[PDB]
Amino acid sequence: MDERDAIVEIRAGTGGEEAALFARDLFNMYLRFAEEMGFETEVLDSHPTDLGGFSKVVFEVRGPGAYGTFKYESGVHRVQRVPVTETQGRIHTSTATVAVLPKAEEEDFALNMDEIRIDVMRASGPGGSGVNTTDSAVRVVHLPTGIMVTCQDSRSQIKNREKALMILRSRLLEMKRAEEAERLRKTRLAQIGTGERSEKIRTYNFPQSRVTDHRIGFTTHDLEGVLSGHLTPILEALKRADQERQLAA
Amino acid sequence: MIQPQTYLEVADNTGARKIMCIRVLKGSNAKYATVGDVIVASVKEAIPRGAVKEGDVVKAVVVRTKKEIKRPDGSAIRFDDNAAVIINNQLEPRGTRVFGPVARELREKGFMKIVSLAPEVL
RNA sequence: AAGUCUGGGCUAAGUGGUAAAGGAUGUGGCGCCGCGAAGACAGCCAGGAGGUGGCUUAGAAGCAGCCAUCCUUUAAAGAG
RNA sequence: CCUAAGGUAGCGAAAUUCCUUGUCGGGUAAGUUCCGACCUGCACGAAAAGCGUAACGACCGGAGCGCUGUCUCGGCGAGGG
RNA sequence: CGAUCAACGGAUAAAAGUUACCCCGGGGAUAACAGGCUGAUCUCCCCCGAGCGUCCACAGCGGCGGGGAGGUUUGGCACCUCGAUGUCGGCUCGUCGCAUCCUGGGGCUGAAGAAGGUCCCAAGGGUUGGGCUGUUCGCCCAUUAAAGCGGCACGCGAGCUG
RNA sequence: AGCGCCGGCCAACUCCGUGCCAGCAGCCGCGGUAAUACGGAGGGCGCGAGCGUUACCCGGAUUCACUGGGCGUAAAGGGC
RNA sequence: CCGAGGGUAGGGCCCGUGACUGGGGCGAAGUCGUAACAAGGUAGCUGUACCGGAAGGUGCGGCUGGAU
RNA sequence: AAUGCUAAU
RNA sequence: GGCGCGUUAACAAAGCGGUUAUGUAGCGGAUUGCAAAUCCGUCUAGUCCGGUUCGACUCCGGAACGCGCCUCCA
Ligand SMILES: [K+]
Ligand SMILES: [Mg+2]
Ligand SMILES: [Mg+2]
Ligand SMILES: [Mg+2]
Ligand SMILES: [Mg+2]
Ligand SMILES: [Mg+2]
Ligand SMILES: [Mg+2]
Ligand SMILES: [Mg+2]
Ligand SMILES: [Mg+2]
Ligand SMILES: [Mg+2]
Ligand SMILES: [Mg+2]
Ligand SMILES: [Mg+2]
Ligand SMILES: [Mg+2]
Ligand SMILES: [Mg+2]
Ligand SMILES: [Mg+2]
Ligand SMILES: [Mg+2]
Ligand SMILES: [Mg+2]
Ligand SMILES: [Mg+2]
Ligand SMILES: [Mg+2]
Ligand SMILES: [Mg+2]
Ligand SMILES: [Mg+2]
Ligand SMILES: [Mg+2]
Ligand SMILES: [Mg+2]
Ligand SMILES: [Mg+2]
Ligand SMILES: [Mg+2]
Ligand SMILES: [Mg+2]
Ligand SMILES: [Mg+2]
Ligand SMILES: [Mg+2]
Ligand SMILES: [Mg+2]
Ligand SMILES: [Mg+2]
Ligand SMILES: [Mg+2]
Ligand SMILES: [Mg+2]
Ligand SMILES: [Mg+2]
Ligand SMILES: [Mg+2]
Ligand SMILES: [Mg+2]
Ligand SMILES: [Mg+2]
Ligand SMILES: [Mg+2]
Ligand SMILES: [Mg+2]
Ligand SMILES: [Mg+2]
Ligand SMILES: [Mg+2]
Ligand SMILES: [Mg+2]
Ligand SMILES: [Mg+2]
Ligand SMILES: [Mg+2]
Ligand SMILES: [Mg+2]
Ligand SMILES: [Mg+2]
Ligand SMILES: [Mg+2]
Ligand SMILES: [Mg+2]
Ligand SMILES: [Mg+2]
Ligand SMILES: [Mg+2]
Ligand SMILES: [Mg+2]
Ligand SMILES: [Mg+2]
Ligand SMILES: [Mg+2]
Ligand SMILES: [Mg+2]
Ligand SMILES: [Mg+2]
Ligand SMILES: [Mg+2]
Ligand SMILES: [Mg+2]
Ligand SMILES: [Mg+2]
Ligand SMILES: [Mg+2]
Ligand SMILES: [Mg+2]
Ligand SMILES: [Mg+2]
Ligand SMILES: [Mg+2]
Ligand SMILES: [Mg+2]
Ligand SMILES: [Mg+2]
Ligand SMILES: [Mg+2]
Ligand SMILES: [Mg+2]
Ligand SMILES: [Mg+2]
Ligand SMILES: [Mg+2]
Ligand SMILES: [Mg+2]
Ligand SMILES: [Mg+2]
Ligand SMILES: [Mg+2]
Ligand SMILES: [Mg+2]
Ligand SMILES: [Mg+2]
Ligand SMILES: [Mg+2]
Ligand SMILES: [Mg+2]
Ligand SMILES: [Mg+2]
Ligand SMILES: [Mg+2]
Ligand SMILES: [Mg+2]
Ligand SMILES: [Mg+2]
Ligand SMILES: [Mg+2]
Ligand SMILES: [Mg+2]
Ligand SMILES: [Mg+2]
Ligand SMILES: [Mg+2]
Ligand SMILES: [Mg+2]
Ligand SMILES: [Mg+2]
Ligand SMILES: [Mg+2]
Ligand SMILES: [Mg+2]
Ligand SMILES: [Mg+2]
Ligand SMILES: [Mg+2]
Ligand SMILES: [Mg+2]
Ligand SMILES: [Mg+2]
Ligand SMILES: [Mg+2]
Ligand SMILES: [Mg+2]
Ligand SMILES: [Mg+2]
Ligand SMILES: [Mg+2]
Ligand SMILES: [Mg+2]
Ligand SMILES: [Mg+2]
Ligand SMILES: [Mg+2]
Ligand SMILES: [Mg+2]
Ligand SMILES: [Mg+2]
Ligand SMILES: [Mg+2]
Ligand SMILES: [Mg+2]
Ligand SMILES: [Mg+2]
Ligand SMILES: [Mg+2]
Ligand SMILES: [Mg+2]
Ligand SMILES: [Mg+2]
Ligand SMILES: [Mg+2]
Ligand SMILES: [Mg+2]
Ligand SMILES: [Mg+2]
Ligand SMILES: [Mg+2]
Ligand SMILES: [Mg+2]
Ligand SMILES: [Mg+2]
Ligand SMILES: [Mg+2]
Ligand SMILES: [Mg+2]
Ligand SMILES: [Mg+2]
Ligand SMILES: [Mg+2]
Ligand SMILES: [Mg+2]
Ligand SMILES: [Mg+2]
Ligand SMILES: [Mg+2]
Ligand SMILES: [Mg+2]
Ligand SMILES: [Mg+2]
Ligand SMILES: [Mg+2]
Ligand SMILES: [Mg+2]
Ligand SMILES: [Mg+2]
Ligand SMILES: [Mg+2]
Ligand SMILES: [Mg+2]
Ligand SMILES: [Mg+2]
Ligand SMILES: [Mg+2]
Ligand SMILES: [Mg+2]
Ligand SMILES: [Mg+2]
Ligand SMILES: [Mg+2]
Ligand SMILES: [Mg+2]
Ligand SMILES: [Mg+2]
Ligand SMILES: [Mg+2]
Ligand SMILES: [Mg+2]
Ligand SMILES: [Mg+2]
Ligand SMILES: [Mg+2]
Ligand SMILES: [Mg+2]
Ligand SMILES: [Mg+2]
Ligand SMILES: [Mg+2]
Ligand SMILES: [Mg+2]
Ligand SMILES: [Mg+2]
Ligand SMILES: [Mg+2]
Ligand SMILES: [Mg+2]
Ligand SMILES: [Mg+2]
Ligand SMILES: [Mg+2]
Ligand SMILES: [Mg+2]
Ligand SMILES: [Mg+2]
Ligand SMILES: [Mg+2]
Ligand SMILES: [Mg+2]
Ligand SMILES: [Mg+2]
Ligand SMILES: [Mg+2]
Ligand SMILES: [Mg+2]
Ligand SMILES: [Mg+2]
Ligand SMILES: [Mg+2]
Ligand SMILES: [Mg+2]
Ligand SMILES: [Mg+2]
Ligand SMILES: [Mg+2]
Ligand SMILES: [Mg+2]
Ligand SMILES: [Mg+2]
Ligand SMILES: [Mg+2]
Ligand SMILES: [Mg+2]
Ligand SMILES: [Mg+2]
Ligand SMILES: [Mg+2]
Ligand SMILES: [Mg+2]
Ligand SMILES: [Mg+2]
Ligand SMILES: [Mg+2]
Ligand SMILES: [Mg+2]
Ligand SMILES: [Mg+2]
Ligand SMILES: [Mg+2]
Ligand SMILES: [Mg+2]
Ligand SMILES: [Mg+2]
Ligand SMILES: [Mg+2]
Ligand SMILES: [Mg+2]
Ligand SMILES: [Mg+2]
Ligand SMILES: [Mg+2]
Ligand SMILES: [Mg+2]
Ligand SMILES: [Mg+2]
Repeated sequence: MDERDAIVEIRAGTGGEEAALFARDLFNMYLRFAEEMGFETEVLDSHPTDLGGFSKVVFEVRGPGAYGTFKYESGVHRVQRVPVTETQGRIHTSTATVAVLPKAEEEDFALNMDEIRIDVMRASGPGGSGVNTTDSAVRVVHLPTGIMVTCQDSRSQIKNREKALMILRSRLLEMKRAEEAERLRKTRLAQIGTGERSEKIRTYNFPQSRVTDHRIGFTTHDLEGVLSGHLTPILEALKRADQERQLAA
Repeated sequence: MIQPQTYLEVADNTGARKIMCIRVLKGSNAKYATVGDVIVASVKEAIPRGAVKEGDVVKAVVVRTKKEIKRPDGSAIRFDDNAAVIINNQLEPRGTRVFGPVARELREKGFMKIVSLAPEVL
């Protein structure tokens, strides 16, 4: 929801070291823009380039209403300029990718023993008169999923029931942590895509001091101000077409 | 007298050659199937490009048995093999032709289309 | 083996003759205030209304959730 | 950081894998076994040899065909008791 | 004066393992099976009524806590049995309990009908065949009115299997 | 009266919009804010009850060479 | 007797398909190095052999399509 | 001795 | 569960009852067309709780966490 704290992932796209340099240009843009909006920023993952850029930078935006504003910057951002890494004064079209995500909880995972069945039974293998007559072997079933764990590592039904429940949780936890990864992944590829020059959401053309946002048909010429944080123009212009979009029917 | 494991020839053109009985669909625990009784079977042998294929779990009605069938007029009939026509859940045949004779019992048990398509009814 | 012994009382569950939180117009007995022929309690005969909803709601308008629950014909009628 | 040096080729859920009936594929109507793969090998590994190998085996697995009183499910008959 | 004779009343100046190749003398003075006592564990049933259930605590549910029953499991204890109480599973043969899987009879339903849910009465009878595994248990296939859970030395080896 | 075409091959050019987007394409290549190469327009070229596209055959291909090719280093002398 | 064809059993060739596996082509950006083209900074290339994350390195012989 | 330099006439 | 070991900064990893560990990173500077390599400088610490002591990262006890080994005759 638009009121949650958000997490911005800026990755470097097509363009090599200049892509990483432009990635840093996006990075300082959002940090400064955030500070002007009140939101706190903390970096979590940075991968700098010795030329000053970032292969990838992940930072959170801590403030009431971060996903409301920053959500509009998810996509491929196109730069066109004469790179500092170019020697023959050429204009290279490079790109960066920015992913914006709602900050996840953590949500402690616990077994609901009412959807868990525990079977006890005689074990297998050695043990003489003991193994013959002892219900030391444990099964544990997560009844909704059906996934089970068995254990007869010890001679104690209690130590075995404990080791089996512990494993059932650890396994269920991984299944839960993995369906989320799929969600976190399909969602990123809905924003970043391949990172190509096309799929662009907004071009920053330095030779013509222009910044165009191709979704709404908006362009300004305050490029120095855009790349410094004064993004509030384009956001409002985006919000407008979004409200004009919500017109039924 | 057909039971689980019993192999039956297939007297239709579904492409099935041999079905192996796996259930007598007669109440809770019928031991044997005779003429007119539906069984469940898996298709053990078939021919290429037919409707049914090796491995399907189909239904079928027994049409010919090697154990003689007895009759109220004191006679009895005996066939050289165990045969079945593969059917659908509404008890209708799934092929379009029935090969060989069939027991007249099938008439009195609702299998007219099978009795119709059969070349001889004994 | 020795009382179908005497006198007073309780129990109706064969309780006696196997159990707990807890539930109960079981039964008996003590209390303590309360209301009554300023006609009580029960039943029955009515009045049981009106401005009509107040935030919320397309109706929620006496009869979802929130706000406090104003007053008159009065013998009393609650915005219930 | 440590060690005397940090498992090479080959092989691997194995006569070795605890979690385990791992996972995927095959076979079956259905396969904790089996076969083929994968490799986070609890706890393979190179003459206490490693990986293969035609032939051989009253060795030990898995499957099909044939055929059966093993079985559904028992019946009768013979002789010695 | 010389003792971590520290196993500290200190066996020698001087001493570690292993036995499924094992042995004898003993013990139910003491473990593993079963029984017994107990009932933490296990199974079942209640009390309370926060909250859910559009509305509505109680159709179906029941936070935090509370009280019990049973004697299938895992334990505690070490009381008969160590001059022997044969131990898993299967097979065979049953019999009992009822906290009932089906079938019979009911009340409530968030029960239109059909089909369910839930609880009450009820133990007469019934409660299938297969794949995997030594398995019990469990999964799966195909059915079924249903494919019940327990006790009987985890029933039953002077009945069989192994 | 329509259809194809107007960067070069190849006959036929200008204005607007677009801005490596949308698109063009047989090859070489066009398009990233002054595009005869995209789209439309005016004009032009070619054919005309037809004009284009696709598939295939032969040609261009002396690029399987009989006509009519090659093998030191371009593909190509067999290790002897 | 022959005989369409049906059945049985064992071979041959071909096509599709298969967990997994092997490399190959491709890519306006990634990671590690820098083997080759200058004597490419150890002349290169070569057949083979052994070894190595990788390009490669080294041994033996060969070639000049090698510099000064 | 001494490594590297992406991508738009 | 028993027994043993540990917990230090960005990471890895040491000594120590009072006190610049160290390596590599990171930061400032140089060199370089630029990046590295290189050179000159530089810097961030001891898991919680309770003890002992003048003073505890250091010693004693407990907790959490991680590692190692054992869990056998039935
Ligand atoms: K032993
Ligand atoms: Mg990264
Ligand atoms: Mg350059
Ligand atoms: Mg339970
Ligand atoms: Mg056991
Ligand atoms: Mg076993
Ligand atoms: Mg043993
Ligand atoms: Mg026991
Ligand atoms: Mg047939
Ligand atoms: Mg077929
Ligand atoms: Mg088959
Ligand atoms: Mg098949
Ligand atoms: Mg048919
Ligand atoms: Mg036939
Ligand atoms: Mg009397
Ligand atoms: Mg008297
Ligand atoms: Mg009573
Ligand atoms: Mg009594
Ligand atoms: Mg009583
Ligand atoms: Mg009571
Ligand atoms: Mg009382
Ligand atoms: Mg090893
Ligand atoms: Mg080595
Ligand atoms: Mg080697
Ligand atoms: Mg290896
Ligand atoms: Mg393996
Ligand atoms: Mg396996
Ligand atoms: Mg192996
Ligand atoms: Mg092993
Ligand atoms: Mg295993
Ligand atoms: Mg195992
Ligand atoms: Mg399985
Ligand atoms: Mg399969
Ligand atoms: Mg087959
Ligand atoms: Mg499988
Ligand atoms: Mg088997
Ligand atoms: Mg295998
Ligand atoms: Mg694995
Ligand atoms: Mg070995
Ligand atoms: Mg050795
Ligand atoms: Mg060995
Ligand atoms: Mg050796
Ligand atoms: Mg050997
Ligand atoms: Mg081998
Ligand atoms: Mg060989
Ligand atoms: Mg061999
Ligand atoms: Mg062999
Ligand atoms: Mg042999
Ligand atoms: Mg042998
Ligand atoms: Mg021999
Ligand atoms: Mg067979
Ligand atoms: Mg066989
Ligand atoms: Mg067979
Ligand atoms: Mg017999
Ligand atoms: Mg006999
Ligand atoms: Mg006799
Ligand atoms: Mg000592
Ligand atoms: Mg002593
Ligand atoms: Mg001593
Ligand atoms: Mg003393
Ligand atoms: Mg002495
Ligand atoms: Mg001495
Ligand atoms: Mg001694
Ligand atoms: Mg000894
Ligand atoms: Mg011994
Ligand atoms: Mg031994
Ligand atoms: Mg031995
Ligand atoms: Mg011996
Ligand atoms: Mg002996
Ligand atoms: Mg002896
Ligand atoms: Mg002995
Ligand atoms: Mg003895
Ligand atoms: Mg003795
Ligand atoms: Mg004694
Ligand atoms: Mg005793
Ligand atoms: Mg003693
Ligand atoms: Mg004992
Ligand atoms: Mg015991
Ligand atoms: Mg004992
Ligand atoms: Mg015990
Ligand atoms: Mg016993
Ligand atoms: Mg005992
Ligand atoms: Mg006893
Ligand atoms: Mg109890
Ligand atoms: Mg008790
Ligand atoms: Mg309890
Ligand atoms: Mg109760
Ligand atoms: Mg209640
Ligand atoms: Mg509610
Ligand atoms: Mg209600
Ligand atoms: Mg509860
Ligand atoms: Mg209690
Ligand atoms: Mg109790
Ligand atoms: Mg209790
Ligand atoms: Mg309890
Ligand atoms: Mg008991
Ligand atoms: Mg008992
Ligand atoms: Mg014990
Ligand atoms: Mg016990
Ligand atoms: Mg005692
Ligand atoms: Mg004994
Ligand atoms: Mg005796
Ligand atoms: Mg005796
Ligand atoms: Mg004896
Ligand atoms: Mg005896
Ligand atoms: Mg009852
Ligand atoms: Mg009933
Ligand atoms: Mg009923
Ligand atoms: Mg009912
Ligand atoms: Mg009904
Ligand atoms: Mg009820
Ligand atoms: Mg009954
Ligand atoms: Mg079986
Ligand atoms: Mg089988
Ligand atoms: Mg089983
Ligand atoms: Mg099992
Ligand atoms: Mg029913
Ligand atoms: Mg059912
Ligand atoms: Mg069954
Ligand atoms: Mg029983
Ligand atoms: Mg027993
Ligand atoms: Mg039993
Ligand atoms: Mg027994
Ligand atoms: Mg007995
Ligand atoms: Mg025996
Ligand atoms: Mg037995
Ligand atoms: Mg006996
Ligand atoms: Mg006996
Ligand atoms: Mg006996
Ligand atoms: Mg044995
Ligand atoms: Mg044996
Ligand atoms: Mg044209
Ligand atoms: Mg032309
Ligand atoms: Mg021209
Ligand atoms: Mg065109
Ligand atoms: Mg542009
Ligand atoms: Mg323009
Ligand atoms: Mg231009
Ligand atoms: Mg233009
Ligand atoms: Mg053109
Ligand atoms: Mg044009
Ligand atoms: Mg041609
Ligand atoms: Mg030609
Ligand atoms: Mg050619
Ligand atoms: Mg010629
Ligand atoms: Mg030529
Ligand atoms: Mg030559
Ligand atoms: Mg012939
Ligand atoms: Mg023929
Ligand atoms: Mg024929
Ligand atoms: Mg093939
Ligand atoms: Mg090089
Ligand atoms: Mg070289
Ligand atoms: Mg160089
Ligand atoms: Mg070099
Ligand atoms: Mg070189
Ligand atoms: Mg030199
Ligand atoms: Mg060489
Ligand atoms: Mg070397
Ligand atoms: Mg170097
Ligand atoms: Mg590099
Ligand atoms: Mg490179
Ligand atoms: Mg370049
Ligand atoms: Mg330390
Ligand atoms: Mg550390
Ligand atoms: Mg050190
Ligand atoms: Mg030290
Ligand atoms: Mg200090
Ligand atoms: Mg310093
Ligand atoms: Mg330092
Ligand atoms: Mg520096
Ligand atoms: Mg520099
Ligand atoms: Mg302290
Ligand atoms: Mg202190
Ligand atoms: Mg500390
Ligand atoms: Mg401590
Ligand atoms: Mg031992």
